[PDB]
Amino acid sequence: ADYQGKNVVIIGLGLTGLSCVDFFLARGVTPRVMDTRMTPPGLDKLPEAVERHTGSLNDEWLMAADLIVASPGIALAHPSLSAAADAGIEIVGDIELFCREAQAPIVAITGSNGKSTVTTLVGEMAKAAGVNVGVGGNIGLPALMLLDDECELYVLELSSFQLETTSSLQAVAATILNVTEDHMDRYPFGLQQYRAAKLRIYENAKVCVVNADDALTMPIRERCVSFGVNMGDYHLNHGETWLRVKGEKVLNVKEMKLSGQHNYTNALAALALADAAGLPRASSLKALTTFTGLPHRFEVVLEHNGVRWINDSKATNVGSTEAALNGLHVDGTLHLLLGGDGKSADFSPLARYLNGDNVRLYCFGRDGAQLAALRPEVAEQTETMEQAMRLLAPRVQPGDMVLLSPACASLDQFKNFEQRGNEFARLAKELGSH
Ligand SMILES: N#Cc1ccc(COc2ccc3cc(S(=O)(=O)N[C@H](CCC(=O)O)C(=O)O)ccc3c2)c(F)c1
Repeated sequence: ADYQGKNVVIIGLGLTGLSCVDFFLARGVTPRVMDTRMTPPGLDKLPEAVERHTGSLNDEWLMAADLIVASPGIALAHPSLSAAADAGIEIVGDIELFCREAQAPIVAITGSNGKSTVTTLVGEMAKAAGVNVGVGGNIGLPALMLLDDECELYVLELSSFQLETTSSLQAVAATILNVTEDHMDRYPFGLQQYRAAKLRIYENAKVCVVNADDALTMPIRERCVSFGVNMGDYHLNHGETWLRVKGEKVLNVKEMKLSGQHNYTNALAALALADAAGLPRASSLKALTTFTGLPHRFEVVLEHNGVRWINDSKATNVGSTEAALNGLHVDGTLHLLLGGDGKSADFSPLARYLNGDNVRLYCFGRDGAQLAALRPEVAEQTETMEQAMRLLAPRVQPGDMVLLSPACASLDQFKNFEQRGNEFARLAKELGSH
């Protein structure tokens, strides 16, 4: 692609928007930037020569554009964007721009749960092979900050929103890890529309990797490689669990630092991707044994006085909290923090994990009331996570677990789930010691 001379408008600042701004400038193009927020993140970092419009979308700017670059945070269904599309104005996102420039194979990963873990795992596999890899996308660095002629492989986490605006990805290996209800605030045609967005990832992919246990990850119409628990090209053989490929044992999971069936299927998906990308097995399997987990993803931030305080702030949907609760061992009482922006999710599937005598709920943020409703008898509701932590802290006994696994976005009260996890860890440290 060639952008010289074009009228380019970027919709949405934050970090993604900023990376787009730099992309265009380096290429001799001064874009304009708009954001529906009066004061968006990154504004103070915007180059002074860049024209900006905040507090709404500017239709004069949109309808004048040769190219619109939409942040994943704005819906293509927004009436102004819909209008520009109707006019035949080209709309892309940061990932589209990256793909048109990228000169190394791309491993592309999406899914409702596990995508950041799998993305990071594949990155560590490439690093163990001595491959110069750039890892990011919807996790870590925005994709455009990774772009480098010296890069030998790219491993990108791609959200459903990023995928909606991308058409030029031809991944060496692509996966949808799973599809569970999420982002319903952005998909008014429901779960299948959300699935359709993720299914785009397989288009022109050299190898597709599907979850044998989730039919929604499969292309609607060679086959795909698959992973799964009891079935799959990559599967588990099971007081001991092994990773297997076509019936052959490849790793006893006692060698991994991650635990739980969820993380073992993540290991399988990552190995399938690594394999398809042509990475050596030895180094891929080595990476599985060294990887410690991501911050905010079922992270023990404090284990003190017989109490484990776990930061699972990255659980921003129901399937993610289910993953934390399913098979969870707690010696005494589970003090479970739920809340924030539920994105119109149905929280009911959580109820079956919440029976019996040793569960307490502390529900906060926008949808705290809806979460308390799961089992009002063991539930407290507060406005903030800090209030819930101060409420629960005195009730904590040796043997208890305090788990932030909110099943919601943090965006009603926090900058992002990382700020939420960091605040929880701060409070855990204060409240979990005498
Ligand atoms: N123009 C314009 C914009 C752009 C962005 C925003 C607000 O930013 C948002 C909203 C929602 C949203 C959702 C996502 S996401 O769906 O990919 N990830 C969130 C992460 C939530 C969290 O960090 O807690 C999720 O999974 O719910 C990423 C960025 C996001 C940015 C505007 F107002 C106006």
